[PDB]
Amino acid sequence: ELQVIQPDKSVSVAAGESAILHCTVTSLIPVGPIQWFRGAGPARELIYNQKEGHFPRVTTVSESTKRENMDFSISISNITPADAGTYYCVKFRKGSPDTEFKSGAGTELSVRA
Amino acid sequence: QLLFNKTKSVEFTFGNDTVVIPCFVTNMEAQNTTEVYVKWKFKGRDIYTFDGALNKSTVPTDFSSAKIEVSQLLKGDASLKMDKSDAVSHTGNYTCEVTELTREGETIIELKYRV
Ligand SMILES: *[C@@H]1O[C@H](CO)[C@@H](O)[C@H](O)[C@H]1NC(C)=O
Ligand SMILES: *[C@@H]1O[C@H](CO)[C@@H](O)[C@H](O)[C@H]1NC(C)=O
Ligand SMILES: *[C@@H]1O[C@H](CO)[C@@H](O)[C@H](O)[C@H]1NC(C)=O
Repeated sequence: ELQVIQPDKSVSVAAGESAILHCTVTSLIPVGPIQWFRGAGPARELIYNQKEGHFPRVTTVSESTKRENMDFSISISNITPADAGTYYCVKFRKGSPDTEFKSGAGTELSVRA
Repeated sequence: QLLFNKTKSVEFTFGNDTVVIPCFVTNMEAQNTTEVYVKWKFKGRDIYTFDGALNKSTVPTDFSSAKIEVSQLLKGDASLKMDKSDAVSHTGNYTCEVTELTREGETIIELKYRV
């Protein structure tokens, strides 16, 4: 049974710096993508997925173009106080449309001075 | 991501009995098709899907001729074929989305009717 694991329950960054949010999966099946969101409800802001792109501030920390890769950590650049919140790494399964299969437990991000 | 060898647009005439919309992934590593999923999208709908795990193709009744050649899929060829009557009545931009296990990617091709 797949596990989506965010090792950091909390991240603390200075404003103007990058923030790294960690996520790893224990399996690459079932078939479907990992995406990052801020928030968990229907108002959640899509933060990252692998499709190019429209994510000028968010970037993959690993070699996610490789089949073997089970890490889906990301770096968010030029952190501002508006970026503070709870970020989730979520696994989907393919369909018309795709469905949410499993979520990480959350990483609370805070911006310090 | 899955990465693509991209074509901006393809053109066809009435002489084309079957129209092909190209889609070529350059870093496919799958050893079994059960690992792959393909979606072709047109004006906000999936006009063809291939679920590898179930080995099931699905098209709507107005794209009834639409298909891919599954034997070419593991080479990264996800090109869509359809007949001219389905093609002429559905010109515009198509989105090819390919997934292999957890890696994904998409690309867009404009299907054009030209004289
Ligand atoms: C239609 O036929 C022409 C010439 O044979 C070919 O170059 C073109 O790619 C075909 N178009 C499509 C969409 O398959
Ligand atoms: C998949 O489906 C086709 C029919 O679309 C069938 O002929 C084939 O035997 C099936 N199984 C596999 C493993 O390809
Ligand atoms: C398809 O996309 C291209 C991108 O340049 C655009 O110019 C064209 O008008 C689009 N076609 C339709 C039918 O929306």
